[PDB]
Amino acid sequence: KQDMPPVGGYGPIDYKRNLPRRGLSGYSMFAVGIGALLFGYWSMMKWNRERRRLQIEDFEARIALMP
Amino acid sequence: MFMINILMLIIPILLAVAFLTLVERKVLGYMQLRKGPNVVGPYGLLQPIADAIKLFIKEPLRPATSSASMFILAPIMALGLALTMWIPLPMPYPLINMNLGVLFMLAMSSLAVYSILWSGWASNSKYALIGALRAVAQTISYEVTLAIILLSVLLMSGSFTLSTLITTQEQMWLILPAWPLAMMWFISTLAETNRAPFDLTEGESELVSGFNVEYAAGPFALFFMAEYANIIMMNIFTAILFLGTSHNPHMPELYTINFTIKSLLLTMSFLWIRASYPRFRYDQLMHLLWKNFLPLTLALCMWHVSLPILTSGIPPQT
Repeated sequence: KQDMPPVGGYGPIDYKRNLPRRGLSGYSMFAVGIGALLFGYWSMMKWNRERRRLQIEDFEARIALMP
Repeated sequence: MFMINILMLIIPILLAVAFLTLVERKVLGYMQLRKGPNVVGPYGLLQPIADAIKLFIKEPLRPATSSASMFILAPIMALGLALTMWIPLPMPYPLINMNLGVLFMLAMSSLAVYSILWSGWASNSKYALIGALRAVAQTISYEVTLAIILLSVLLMSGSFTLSTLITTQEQMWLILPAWPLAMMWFISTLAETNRAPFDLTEGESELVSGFNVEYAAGPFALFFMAEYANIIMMNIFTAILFLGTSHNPHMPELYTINFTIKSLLLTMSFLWIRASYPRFRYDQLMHLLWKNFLPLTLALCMWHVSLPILTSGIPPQT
């Protein structure tokens, strides 16, 4: 008279399905995104506009001498 | 002693391509929930000395039906253009200084696929015959995706050499500004060098084993050591062409230290994928390039052309 089922009580644990979480949806992206790309170029247009300022300085010595 | 600076390169790298094969299955081990080669090491770090020695003891058959003249000149390559391409590659000081050398990669990126077409044809019938033909066809259609999106940025830096490409990425990690492109610089080298998600060239699923099928232990170490001499180079390139380090005219050494702690992270990407995604069924494989990848790559080219001109930005070079 030793058999399995307990006196009362159990779960259950469900079978259901959910795993949908976001995550900056629905045009929130395309908003930050195009915002970074610009600050990329604004970081250019200055380094590259400074480096030319040195470029001329370098061709200067060449023309300075060479008589 | 210029000849001892070379031979100090070819030798110390054949250890990486060797000991990658170990970190192949440790990292890909713990994705699976298990440990990696363990019993032999003690840590395993001793595995690859035992594996290099089983092949060349193990008898190297040739098919009775083959043309032996091609069955040599082909693999006698898969180990050149893999070890030549390394030459002009700054870290920080490249062994060669090539004026326009960036273009020189595409020269040696283009000339390897003409060592696939030999071997698979050199031997014999339809598993390596039409099976080495149609991995030609995908390997050349992922250049036009490439040379353009390599040529884009080079409008944004001024020249073809690599000593300028450390200067321009100074305090700007060149991945901000073109991040749309950078993605496609990644899926290319992963599609071109025959790696995980577009895997077809080397067979597992679509066929038995692509292009390796005939070589017994004897030659097949070379390819299995050639195919991993491309993969750690394009990925030791991408990070000179995107994620830049900061040269230091004083402690050159701290340049490479922080440089291998990037290029060695980056690589561990083609392993971090291969656990994950399935394959493409060769139609979808090219059919997604013309239609999809390409139209942009042209369109962006019409963009990075004007953006300097339209900002008085034009980078300081010839």
